[PDB]
Amino acid sequence: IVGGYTCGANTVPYQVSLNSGYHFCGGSLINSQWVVSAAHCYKSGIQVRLGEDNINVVEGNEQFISASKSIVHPSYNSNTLNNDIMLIKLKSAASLNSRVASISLPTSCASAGTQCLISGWGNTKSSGTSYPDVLKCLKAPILSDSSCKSAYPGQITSNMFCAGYLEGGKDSCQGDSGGPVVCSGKLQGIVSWGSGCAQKNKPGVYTKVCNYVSWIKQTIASN
Ligand SMILES: CCCCCC
Ligand SMILES: [Ca+2]
Repeated sequence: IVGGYTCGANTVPYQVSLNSGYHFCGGSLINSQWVVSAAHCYKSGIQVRLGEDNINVVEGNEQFISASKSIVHPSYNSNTLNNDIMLIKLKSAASLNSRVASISLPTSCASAGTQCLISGWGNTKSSGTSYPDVLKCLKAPILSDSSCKSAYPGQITSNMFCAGYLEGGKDSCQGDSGGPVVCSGKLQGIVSWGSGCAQKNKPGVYTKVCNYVSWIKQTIASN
C-alpha cells in the first residue's frame, strides 16, 4: 500500500496472506473454510496464513493452513484480467475469534463515492521498492465509471471498478493483489491491477465482487 498507514495488529481479521515461502498475494476470509483472492495470484503449494500482523515474525494469533483447492474463475482472461477472482478452500477450518474473522459478501453493489478500506503487505513505494513487515491500510473512495473508463480507455469491463485518488500518492500496489476492498462491512472488491502504483490519473482497478456473489455461493455449495 502506497501512502497508507499501519492498521494495527489484528484490526483487519479477515485479511489473509498467501504464502509460498514468502508473501505473494493477499486474500479475504469469507467463512471458516474459504478464502477469496485474485485469479492472477494462482499458484500451486499455497499456504494460507491467518491472524497475521508482522509476516516475518511469529507473534501469536497466527494460523497456518494449507490450501486444499484453488478454484480460478473459468472465464478468467490473463491478458485483460477480466474475471480476476479465485476461491481457495482450506484443508481444515480456521478457528474464528477476535483476531480471525470472516467478512460478508455484498448484497448490492457499492456506488461511486463509497469510502472503503484497502489493506495488504504489498510494496509501499510507487517509484521503487519497499515491503513492510506489518499490515498497511488505506481509505479510498470508489470512483465513477466515467472517470474509470477515461483513465483506462477500453480496458475496464463491467466486472471492474476504479478506487483511489486521481492526484496520486495513495494506492494499492504489487503484493496487495488478491486483497480486500471493504465498504460498509462488505467485501466489494479484490485488488487486481493498475498502471504502476500511486500514479497521477491512474487509479487502482479492482474486481467487482458483487457481480460474483451467486457464482461464489454456487461454487462453494458444490465443493
Ligand atoms: C511455507 C511452509 C511450507 C508450505 C508453504 C509455505
Ligand atoms: Ca507473524
